[PDB]
Amino acid sequence: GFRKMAFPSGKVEGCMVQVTCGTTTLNGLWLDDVVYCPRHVICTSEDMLNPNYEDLLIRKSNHNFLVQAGNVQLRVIGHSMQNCVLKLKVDTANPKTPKYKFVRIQPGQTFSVLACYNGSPSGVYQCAMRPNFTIKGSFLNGSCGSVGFNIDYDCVSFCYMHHMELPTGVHAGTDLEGNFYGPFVDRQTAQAAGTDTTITVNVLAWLYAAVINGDRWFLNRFTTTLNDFNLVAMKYNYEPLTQDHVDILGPLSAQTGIAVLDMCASLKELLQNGMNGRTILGSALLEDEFTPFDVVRQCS
Amino acid sequence: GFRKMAFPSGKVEGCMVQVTCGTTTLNGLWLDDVVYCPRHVICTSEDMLNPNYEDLLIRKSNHNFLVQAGNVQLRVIGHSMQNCVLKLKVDTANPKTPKYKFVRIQPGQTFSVLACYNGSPSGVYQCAMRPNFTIKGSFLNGSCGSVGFNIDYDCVSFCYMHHMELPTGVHAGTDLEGNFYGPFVDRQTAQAAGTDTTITVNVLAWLYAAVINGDRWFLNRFTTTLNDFNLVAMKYNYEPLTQDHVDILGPLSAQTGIAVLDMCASLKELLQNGMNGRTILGSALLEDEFTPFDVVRQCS
Repeated sequence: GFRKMAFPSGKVEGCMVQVTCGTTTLNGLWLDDVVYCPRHVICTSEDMLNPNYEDLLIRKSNHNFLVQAGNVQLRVIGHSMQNCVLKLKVDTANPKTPKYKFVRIQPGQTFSVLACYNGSPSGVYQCAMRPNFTIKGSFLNGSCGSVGFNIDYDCVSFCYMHHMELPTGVHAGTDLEGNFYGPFVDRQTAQAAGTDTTITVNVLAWLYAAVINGDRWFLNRFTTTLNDFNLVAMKYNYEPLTQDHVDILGPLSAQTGIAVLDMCASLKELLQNGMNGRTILGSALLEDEFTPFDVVRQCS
Repeated sequence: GFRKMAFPSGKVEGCMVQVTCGTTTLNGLWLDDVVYCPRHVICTSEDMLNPNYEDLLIRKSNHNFLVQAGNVQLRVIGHSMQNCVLKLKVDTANPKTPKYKFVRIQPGQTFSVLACYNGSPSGVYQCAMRPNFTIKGSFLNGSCGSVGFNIDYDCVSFCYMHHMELPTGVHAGTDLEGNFYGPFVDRQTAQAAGTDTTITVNVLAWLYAAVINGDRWFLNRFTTTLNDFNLVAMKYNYEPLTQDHVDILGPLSAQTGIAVLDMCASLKELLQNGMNGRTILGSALLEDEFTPFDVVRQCS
């Protein structure tokens, strides 16, 4: 009904390379003359259990990193480690380097992931950073190093790089500076993610998208306050709604003629009574990976 | 849980242009020196009610078609009409023309749509041609001319071009030769699409993807025949399952150890009893826009 839309992947496709060290092959990000990759490419399957990356990196040479961009084989002329991201300096400046920034997103924000395997793009899809800093995406073997990004009018804002898949099936990664999102570490260990919650401001924006597209059955004639909505939202493991969230939902409220607190009263009834066998925008569940900015970008 | 994945849009991004004739602006496909666009760009809002395209095209000149590719303004040196697609011949060969084919897909098959507005790519998403030859996608004003495609190892198989949005909210289009999918015509009229049905072979492939990812609760210990499954599927408006569909599901059956007719018995119980408040791959509804080839491409 209202489809998840990913950013055009053209600017990022010309930056994906294949990085191999021993038996381990993953993906890398080829900005001007720097190939960014997860630092655990230097780790054997045994080393991942308790790696000492500083001692492991010293054991490594430039010739131990085989980098390939399509067919062109790139020659590493240096390697340095930012916190958990390896930086392999190459002889060749990427002639397809776009205008880019390195940003660290907040929990609840969305981004597009260019899933690639052994350096070649396979697909693109829209993600959302869960409140517990995990990603429910599709990452196979060979998927490590694939990056998440947003695009602002000519600029690619790189926001995420996939690093590990937790034993619970969820995925964890870092920003392009090597800092992990959440309490996770690049070590093959039992790591517990926090209690995940539903992004409340995203559900409200998705409900506004339903009203814009003619799906209006869930609108009611009860109202609520921000205080009393939250005490209901906390019971259903929904994130607390702030006045900042009410402010970001402003443009959608003016377009539909439905106050933000009026839509929250609609959401409160949906949480307490369910859907009663009906659907919203073709969905039987409440969707929470559409930010308010994602909705206004599609429903302009 | 198991995400819809769209093809990388890089090869198609370098072919999208903006075509304007009067007040009407839509998107065009710039292959070597040919800009493909819906022929109703020559129609005013009044002309769309009952257009005579042959008489309307004669009234038009080369200088009435303003084509823009980013900033470069392309000079039309000729216009010809394939059945419902306008072909504007330009002075400049597109230097970003990829290897491409023109294909006409079957109902139930999937493809990626590069949604663009006034010639500039805005997003990409995965579609499926409904059995009634409609598309439930996201097409705004300025969305006309955006193309659907698949990629086979270096080749872009263009399969669809958006033309109209029916009064019922669903979308209709043509192949790249100008032949409409379904009984629809490029005229602003009341047009009824057929009774839509669920793509049964796609639901079965999606159930195999659930088994591959550990979601196994729906597997049961009843069996069925292809004849007796269909007589249940016809009641729930599901497409009839053929032996060809059973053959395409072969690779997924061997990987999971579940016979195709065994999975159909699982689907029969889901149709008759429902989900009973549970989910499959994070979904409360049965998903039918994953072809068997889409599943094996993600679950390799």
